[PDB]
Amino acid sequence: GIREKKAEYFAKLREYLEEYKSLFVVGVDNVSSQQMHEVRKELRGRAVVLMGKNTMVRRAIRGFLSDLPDFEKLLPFVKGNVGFVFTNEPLTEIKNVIVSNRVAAGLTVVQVYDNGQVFPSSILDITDEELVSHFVSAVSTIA
Amino acid sequence: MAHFKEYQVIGRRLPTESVPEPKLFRMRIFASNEVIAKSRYWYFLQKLHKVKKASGEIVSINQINEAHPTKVKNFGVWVRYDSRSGTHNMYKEIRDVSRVAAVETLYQDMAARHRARFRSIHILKVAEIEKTADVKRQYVKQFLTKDLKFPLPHRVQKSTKTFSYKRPSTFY
Amino acid sequence: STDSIVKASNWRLVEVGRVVLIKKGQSAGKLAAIVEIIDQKKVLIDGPKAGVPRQAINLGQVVLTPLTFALPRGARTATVSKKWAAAAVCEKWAASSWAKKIAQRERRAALTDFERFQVMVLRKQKRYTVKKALAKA
Amino acid sequence: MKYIQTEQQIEVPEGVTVSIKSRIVKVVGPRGTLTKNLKHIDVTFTKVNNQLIKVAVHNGGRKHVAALRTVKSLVDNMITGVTKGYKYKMRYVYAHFPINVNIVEKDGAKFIEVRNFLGDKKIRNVPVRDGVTIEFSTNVKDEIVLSGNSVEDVSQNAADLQQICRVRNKDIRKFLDGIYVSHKGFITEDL
Amino acid sequence: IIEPSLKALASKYNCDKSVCRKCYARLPPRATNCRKRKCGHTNQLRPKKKLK
RNA sequence: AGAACUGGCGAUGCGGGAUGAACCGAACGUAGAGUUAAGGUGCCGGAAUACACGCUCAUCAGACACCACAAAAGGUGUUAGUUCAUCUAGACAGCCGGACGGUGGCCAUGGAAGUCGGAAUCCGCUAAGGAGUGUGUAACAACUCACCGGCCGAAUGAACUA
RNA sequence: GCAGUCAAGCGUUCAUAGCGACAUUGCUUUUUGAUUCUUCGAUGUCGGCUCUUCCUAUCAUACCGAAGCAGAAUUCGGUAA
Ligand SMILES: [Zn+2]
Repeated sequence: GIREKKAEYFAKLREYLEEYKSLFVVGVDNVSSQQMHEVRKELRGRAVVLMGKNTMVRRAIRGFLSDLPDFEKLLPFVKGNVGFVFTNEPLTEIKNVIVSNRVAAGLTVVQVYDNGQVFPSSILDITDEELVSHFVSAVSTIA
Repeated sequence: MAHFKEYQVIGRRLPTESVPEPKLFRMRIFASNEVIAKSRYWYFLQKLHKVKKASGEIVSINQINEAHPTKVKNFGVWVRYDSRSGTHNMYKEIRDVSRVAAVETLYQDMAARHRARFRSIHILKVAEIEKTADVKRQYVKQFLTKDLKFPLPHRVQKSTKTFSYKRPSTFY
Repeated sequence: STDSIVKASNWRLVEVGRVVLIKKGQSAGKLAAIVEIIDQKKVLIDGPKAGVPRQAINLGQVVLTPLTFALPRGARTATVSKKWAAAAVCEKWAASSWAKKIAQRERRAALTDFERFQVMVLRKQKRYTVKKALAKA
Repeated sequence: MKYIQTEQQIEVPEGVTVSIKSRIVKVVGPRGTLTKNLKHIDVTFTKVNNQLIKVAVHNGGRKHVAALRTVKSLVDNMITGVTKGYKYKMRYVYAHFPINVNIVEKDGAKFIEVRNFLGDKKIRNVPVRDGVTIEFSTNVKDEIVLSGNSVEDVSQNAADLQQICRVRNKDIRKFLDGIYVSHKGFITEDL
Repeated sequence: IIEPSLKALASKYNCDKSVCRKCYARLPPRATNCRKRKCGHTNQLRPKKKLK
């Protein structure tokens, strides 16, 4: 029962780990039972959010290092109050769904995982101008 | 029952034309001399096989010396014993340098705490405990912590003479 | 005053590397090192240099000294020697009053009757020059 | 089983200085200074910094170890008493004869004096302990308030005042008259 | 007479107690054992009885 | 009070059991030297205030066969042990976060919205959150707890034995 | 003769305020028996009077804890001879 219910968790954790390609680790310090409910709705389109006990998660992920191994780099960010938000929709939109909406006095992004990688979500939030000015200043470096 | 040595005792039933070459049985016995050890061998064998020493013989008796008589080990000790009102199994742990050293404190401890004299105890198993923290018992775990140190407060020196011309101190 | 003052008893600790002076037995007189703690009453010691045999000993037949040197716990006799030497333990001991008084007391005890006589005569000489001093300032 | 070491911790707050020598503890803060003899317990103190002092028992059995926390506490309440201070409040409770309570003195002494208890012609006196100071609330009927640096002395002086009104030969569930401790806390830091 | 809250106050002292059944000690109301050595620290306790 | 076998006392001192017919040791010419028995070795008193591991604190401790009595039954005193269960998939404790939507759920009534009370006890979203453990309001608010989490890191709960 | 343990029952309700069956562990030596060790070439019976001392299983008196203690009166219990 108690062994059962834990095992159940690992099950659904694994399932999103295979199904969705990208991953949001969200900090939820404070944050109401109500707030979360409304990020569910706000993302009922694509994203699924999945919360759990850290020691459950570290353990479960580690046992998944045989198949699906880059999740070994997820580990250094499951600490404090955290949860996952899996998605196949793209990047920023979803992040902005998370960060922005149902903020009050919110919940935060702490690191992102996509295709065996590790942003900070500072990266993603990029001005298209550092991308602009680094193909510019180097066509100027060629000129 | 004293300063203990540990012996291999190996014995067997006497040969019959019907069964020459009867099976050999060994016990490890803790005792102080070999007369006790063979006694002890028979006491146990009689409780485990039909044999009295009148139908058997002791084939070999050999002292088993501790292999690493200065490595400190933590031993698991298993014991069966009689109380004034029944009989009990009991697991204890002992930290020491040799089985023979451990067993002797087992006997003092059974005497101190449970008032069990030697006739009343059987040693069931004695075993070095391989991995620290398979150690189960607080009063031995305490010693296993890293960079363990302690003082010995309040030192009393024994005096050689009856009078002393200074008031002593306990300072260590 | 205005700092919190707390004088704390500075006990010699039973610890790996603590050096002890053996009170009793055949190794009576010699230094050995605690290698591993056995319990509140017993320890493994080892005095390769003084030639005291690595053995489990009861703390009551030993006396803790203030000296201690770096020694990994469990260290076998060979590496106890290397370390004891590296540390210059005998050097430190010899320099102590404690070791000096033992030596003094040892030397007195070996004095011949003739020697006892000379110490008398010399003492009487020193005395003399002392009493005239202790009389001038 | 004998615990090879076992220790507790004493936070020293800003502004206070605790100094201990052969178990005689002197604690000094903004409110004043208290001392206490701890010689009757073998414990050893150790100052880590001026914020923090430790107390250990070495190689001690149960009952010894029980002494450890209690030393910590006593020393804690010395520190609290000399920073926040102690305040115990009491209430007179009487069904009929109002309990009439004043301060009186003899040889510059100071007593809490209690009159008319259950209609008694006798007068009750309780010496006011040194260090403890008595007030009477302005806006709670029948209140009485003892305060000072020493919980020990405040609390005992309150106990003395209530024990002196016990009611003898009457069912004490029906006859509930008395002076009872009604609140206890700090001088400084709200109420 | 006597406000409800002071009757309550008085009762923490006078009546919210338990009683040793061997030796009669007035004991703390949530106690498990008698504090007294004469009754063997018995754990045979009962509540002090409430008025009418 | 009365039988069985043996050994004793009686008929027998001696050494020990303080004392003592019968127990323990040992049986007896006059003595010297040595060694022991049973029993002892803080002091009375000849002989270690010897060595070693524990256990015990008694406002009625305890202290040696025969022997100079103590039981049922109890103890959250302290010791060591047993069994069952919880816990590295993170328990227990401590501090700290969350404790939500249908929804003021139907009765009933001056008003009763989780908390006078009758009868029910469902769902959603959950990592979790009772149609509600209490505090509180006139009734809502506010607080609280059950429940889930953060941190910490190896123990925890119960019943028993002697 | 005196005191416990268990707790079915009594006690409007409620085992244990006060009690307490069936059973069961004890204590005492002012009951009475059982025994026949001492004394039958002697140890002067019963009761009272007088007088001293001791025990405590406490009737009164001191201070307490319980209650089916409102008050008064009682009853249970402690330290107490
Ligand atoms: Zn009691």
